[PDB]
Amino acid sequence: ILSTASVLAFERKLDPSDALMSAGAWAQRDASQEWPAVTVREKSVRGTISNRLKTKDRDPAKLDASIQSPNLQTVDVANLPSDADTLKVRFTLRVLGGAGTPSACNDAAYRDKLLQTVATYVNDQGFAELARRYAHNLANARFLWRNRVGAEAVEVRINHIRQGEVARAWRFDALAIGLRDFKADAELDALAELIASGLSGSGHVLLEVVAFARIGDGQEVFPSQELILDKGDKKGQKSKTLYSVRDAAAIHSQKIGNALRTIDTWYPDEDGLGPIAVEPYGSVTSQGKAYRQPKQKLDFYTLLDNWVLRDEAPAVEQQHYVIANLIRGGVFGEA
Amino acid sequence: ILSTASVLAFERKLDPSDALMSAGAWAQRDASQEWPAVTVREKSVRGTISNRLKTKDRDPAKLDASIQSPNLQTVDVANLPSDADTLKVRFTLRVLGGAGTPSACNDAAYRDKLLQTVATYVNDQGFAELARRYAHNLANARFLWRNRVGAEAVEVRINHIRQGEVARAWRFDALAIGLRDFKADAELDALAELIASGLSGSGHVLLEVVAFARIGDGQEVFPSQELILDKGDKKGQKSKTLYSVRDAAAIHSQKIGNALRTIDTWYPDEDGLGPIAVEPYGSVTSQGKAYRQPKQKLDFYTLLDNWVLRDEAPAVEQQHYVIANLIRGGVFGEA
Amino acid sequence: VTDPEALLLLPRLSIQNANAISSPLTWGFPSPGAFTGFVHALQRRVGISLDIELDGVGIVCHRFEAQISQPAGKRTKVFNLTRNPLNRDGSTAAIVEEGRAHLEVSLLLGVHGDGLDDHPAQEIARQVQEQAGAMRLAGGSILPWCNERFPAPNAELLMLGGSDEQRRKNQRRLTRRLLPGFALVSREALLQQHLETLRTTLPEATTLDALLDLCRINFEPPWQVRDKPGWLVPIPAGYNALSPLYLPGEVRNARDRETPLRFVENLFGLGEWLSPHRVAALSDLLWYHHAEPDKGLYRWSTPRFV
Amino acid sequence: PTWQELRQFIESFIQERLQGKLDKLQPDEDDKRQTLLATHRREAWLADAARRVGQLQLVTHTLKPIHPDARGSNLHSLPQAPGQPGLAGSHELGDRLVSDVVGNAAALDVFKFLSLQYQGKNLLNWLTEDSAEALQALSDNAEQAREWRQAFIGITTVKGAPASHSLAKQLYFPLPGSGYHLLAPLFPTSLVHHVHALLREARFGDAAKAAREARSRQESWPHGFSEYPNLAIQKFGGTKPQNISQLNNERRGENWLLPSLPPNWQRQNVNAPMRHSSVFEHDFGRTPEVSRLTRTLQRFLAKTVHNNLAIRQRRAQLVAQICDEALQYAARLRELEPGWSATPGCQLHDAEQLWLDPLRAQTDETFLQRRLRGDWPAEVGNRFANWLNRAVSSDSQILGSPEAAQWSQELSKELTMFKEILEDERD
Amino acid sequence: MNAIHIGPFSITPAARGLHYGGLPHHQWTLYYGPREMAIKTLPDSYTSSEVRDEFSDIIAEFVIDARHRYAPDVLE
Repeated sequence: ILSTASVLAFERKLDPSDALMSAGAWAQRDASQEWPAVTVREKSVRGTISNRLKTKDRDPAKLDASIQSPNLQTVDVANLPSDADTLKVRFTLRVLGGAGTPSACNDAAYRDKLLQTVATYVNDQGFAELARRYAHNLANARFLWRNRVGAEAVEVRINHIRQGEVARAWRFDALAIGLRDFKADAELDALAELIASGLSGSGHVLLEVVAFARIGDGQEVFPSQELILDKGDKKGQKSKTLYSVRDAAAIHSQKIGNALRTIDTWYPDEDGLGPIAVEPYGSVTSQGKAYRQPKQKLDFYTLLDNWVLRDEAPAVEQQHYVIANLIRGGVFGEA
Repeated sequence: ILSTASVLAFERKLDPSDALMSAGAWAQRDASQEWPAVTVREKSVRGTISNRLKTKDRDPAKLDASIQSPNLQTVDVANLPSDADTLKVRFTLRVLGGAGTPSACNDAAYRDKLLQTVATYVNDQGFAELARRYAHNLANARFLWRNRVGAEAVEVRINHIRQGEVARAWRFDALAIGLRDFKADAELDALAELIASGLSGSGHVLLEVVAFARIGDGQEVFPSQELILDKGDKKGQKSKTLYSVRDAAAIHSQKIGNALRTIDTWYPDEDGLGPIAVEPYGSVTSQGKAYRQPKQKLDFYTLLDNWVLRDEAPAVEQQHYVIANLIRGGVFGEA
Repeated sequence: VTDPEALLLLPRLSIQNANAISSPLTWGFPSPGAFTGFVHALQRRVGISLDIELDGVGIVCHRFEAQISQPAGKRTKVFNLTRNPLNRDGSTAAIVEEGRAHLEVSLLLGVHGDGLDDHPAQEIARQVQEQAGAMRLAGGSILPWCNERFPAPNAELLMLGGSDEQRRKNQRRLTRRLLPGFALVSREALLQQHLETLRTTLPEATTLDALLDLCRINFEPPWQVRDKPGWLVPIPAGYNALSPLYLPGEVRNARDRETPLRFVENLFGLGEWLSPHRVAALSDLLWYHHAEPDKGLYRWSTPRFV
Repeated sequence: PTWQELRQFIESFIQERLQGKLDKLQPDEDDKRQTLLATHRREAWLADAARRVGQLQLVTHTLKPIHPDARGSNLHSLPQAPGQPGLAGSHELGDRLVSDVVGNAAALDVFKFLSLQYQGKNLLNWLTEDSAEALQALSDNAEQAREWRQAFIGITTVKGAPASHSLAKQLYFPLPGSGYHLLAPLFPTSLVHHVHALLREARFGDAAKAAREARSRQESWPHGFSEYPNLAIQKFGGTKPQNISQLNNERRGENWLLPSLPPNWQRQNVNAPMRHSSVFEHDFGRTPEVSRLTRTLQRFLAKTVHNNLAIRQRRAQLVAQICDEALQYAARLRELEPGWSATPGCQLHDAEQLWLDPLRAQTDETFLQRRLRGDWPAEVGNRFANWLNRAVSSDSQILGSPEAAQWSQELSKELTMFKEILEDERD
Repeated sequence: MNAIHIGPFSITPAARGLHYGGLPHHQWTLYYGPREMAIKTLPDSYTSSEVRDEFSDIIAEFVIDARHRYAPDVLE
């Protein structure tokens, strides 16, 4: 009857690194390997009452009593120096390949059927649209999440590292390449072909991606931020903690991965928002609403159980979404 | 009547040390004694729900409420430094003598019959094929596991330490030697001769196995994840924990031993995977399925009672599997 | 049971995965019975061929690391486990919680016999070192120090000193060799006198409660802490009889049918970790077997300590 | 005394079990009440209990904590009290003994049928004697009473042959003259349950929590408390602790092992004091062991003299520990770089540097190798004694009395030993 | 759930619930009037006694600091 396997664990293709952010100046970004790293320093904030009240403290006496005695916090803040306007963010991506093969599989016949499904996909339409959209999401600096929203000029340099040497260099203007339109460019098509060769298993692709963004002298940059379980008083009301590896601010690798996975333009809702991150049940935490819900038959799990188990091949864009989920990797499979 | 011994236990021959993981640059592998160790750090992840739903929480309201609650974990991560593209993995292997000699045995007659069976095995063909496969699994860096998957170049240096000096240095290209083909090479045959002399000897043979993998600059290395049971505690814990010895990431010795024992290419199922680890009842944890079942006459216990008690000597491949189990060890014996 | 004619210093030995659960009541550093059994296995394997006897072991414990973790919200600890192989039906087997520890210990071995006059000291020292480099000490493999900077050979020092000052200088040099560690000794007299002190404090108090009081941190109201003479760990002090000594072939599924088997219960005593410069002689630190097989009581101790 | 009250109590017990299983089943049809009362309402249930007492076993030491696929002989035996002093065991458990139950998870009801208090005592000790009220309160016939008494008292005696499985531990012990004993150990579940109960009273008892609150309020209390740090949890049953034993179902896993740890079990790091003025007051003194030792000396310096010399003996032992740690500090200074003392610096405590780095004599052939041999630096401990003079209390009552004289005497003796230790570093 | 009132102390939870680890969690806040002293993330499976015992150490520390801060003067 070809039941799906209990474990269908997939490895993560397009493996990113922790994107370290340093600081420097524009027109000195060619020699940027000596640039000093952005430090995660500390500062204090005085938080006034600016949230919605619960229709019990709305009296003026208790509101003025709370406002008379406010609350102080210590925040980890990452800023550029006052003589550095350009933020540099550096990470290495590793395009592995073999996306159809899962790492763990309880059923051998289901693994064979999934391998045949991915093989028939690659024979029909290989990793050409997917690698084009991944090269798009690398070309615009979407991994600069809040470091791109007010940036004057963003430039992305991607170097193909072969035997410790740069095999091929790409230099993209990340503001010209939009965050919502997947157009065509010759250098972008070359990068798409390189990521296609990496994903097909025909070559080993490692890329060094360095993004330079003009934010401003001393402007606050936005690295990854850590969860804080306890604030307390021994720790001086630590409300925000940013991520750093060794006295050097950085973004998490999975944030770069989520920004790179933002290729899904084929969800059943309108594409006026643009692409969303590739995920089962197409979930966006900022929107708070699942595109591709399990009720409307267009999510990853029902499309995979139709494409593989019952040989119901979906549309070309939907099978692009399914193979993009397979590239993303996960703990797909029931209990 | 030659009853089986009710206790029958064997020492772990080829017992490796914990695979110490450090970082450096390629073509600096000669001066790798001062390479800084890979340190396991902590980081925070905010994912979204992407597991299978069991048709009771697939309504959009409950699913959107589950997305609206943020899913957070703390994970132990090991990364290379952003100026070191090579991961060095170093361990020490002791090939112990008396491979067919059990630690415990009830019957003196069964001990004499088992020693005579092993002695006829050494007089017929020796440990030559088994040590060839062990030298293969040392020669390709299967003990790197997920560090071996997307590496540009893996090179293994194996040094025989006789008294206090390198008696013989072997150098192997780990990517050229496949994970599934056991071919013939002169250096591999010399390493096989040394390991087989260590198995046939009375003392031990000491080897230093170092593997350099060109994973990529700043990439994510994969040490052994520690098996910690949550035990149903109320407080949420870190989902992923790693292994280290002293501020220095490491792989467990049993994982290196499992990679070294991945020589079994004689199981009755098809060898689409290739070699599996030498286990009683052929258990593979990555598949959830156990080959060499006792309902067939190819599990280790029935093969041992046929070879020893009833004098039904199996095929040479199954004799290799049985002696590979004896080198592997284990606790056997019916009640 | 005898004064050693010589002391052999096995150097820093890195035991990889030693049994961290020393006893049904204690965890941490392994049993001294493991060390005494290792020295008796060394005498069984290479001691007889060298015409020497190896009795008495002094443990220094230069480094200890426990493969443990502290879960959030609890002040206790749990043992990190190993993934056992699956069963024949592909399911996960039942987990037996076994803890592991990375040790680095150096051992003082009491050597007596005529073979000390028949061989050079470095020859028998190197022979027992290369025998011990392929053995186990508490369930863990011994790392035999490959490709580091400077390996450490033994130093067998004859305890029959020509002069008292030369013997004193030899013992102080041997103590200086095993410096970053703590000698683990047995404290039956201290535990017994603390039991008598508690019995004067409160009657019908067992030796278990006196052992427990010497390990917990007692808080006294005026809020200070009741002090202890030393580290005062709870050690497994041996094995007491739980059954009559059956015949060698009587017990079903025994390890061998030539050795008599007797079911036992763990004996718990008080041990102390001291800096090894606080001893009169390094032969006091030797852990000796003491069977007394008619009454059970299969103990290991440090006789001739104080 | 009378058999009638024992009969009333056992009939009340089986009626309580009948109404409990009737409330648990909640059956209103399908004749389940008749089938429930046809086997657990009369003496035949006792006969059914005769089918259940042979399966169960009352033990004090079991093998099933060792690997649960092992089938050995679990035995109930109290070990003899050892004549040698200063060691404990399960022999210390006298009347404070709880006997573990092994076997099926359904026959265990009859365990309370052997653990009631009808006449004021446990019924196993009532059935171990041929009492007048015994053998009549449970059976009208004599032979049925005899076989029921034998089957009910057989839960204590070990069943089967004496055996220990392969997965159980067996450990050779050398005899004094030419022999070995195999010595298979069993898990003392009664002793472990007693220790776990004592730790439960120590850590979660009402009096212990009240003393903890009194410590938190910094007020007085008639009794103290304990903390038991660094405990370890060892769960035997993975997901079914009831399959191990009944006492392991009472404490679900949770072996609660005591911390038998060496003092170097939490070695933090080794650090080189480069840009600092004195090692004892800046880097060595900030370690927690000598911190607790210095607070202990501060507490013991300003104290009464009623136990004086004995306290002074303890004080002498106390002060010995500190110089021990100094040697231990120098011991981990053997684990550092060979030539850290030759690095550039304005102030790096060069007076102590002859003893801080003994390996620089290998680095310099004659620049500093002969300096430590000719100088023989043993005055550095006197500098440490100055730091130890900051460990004493600033009380004029000690200086006026001979307490300062005894403190100076034991200080001079222990730094004499320290200087003699530092003298022969060249060998 | 609801606030825990220990004298002048109020342990009030955030209305939002997080999912630290896999289990749901809530950020519980301890106030002495308008001033907060400890914000701690605690599971939703915690009872009121466990939430009280989590902040009991900081409560006792503040009580000790108030005793040693407003102690009356001593005449000898």
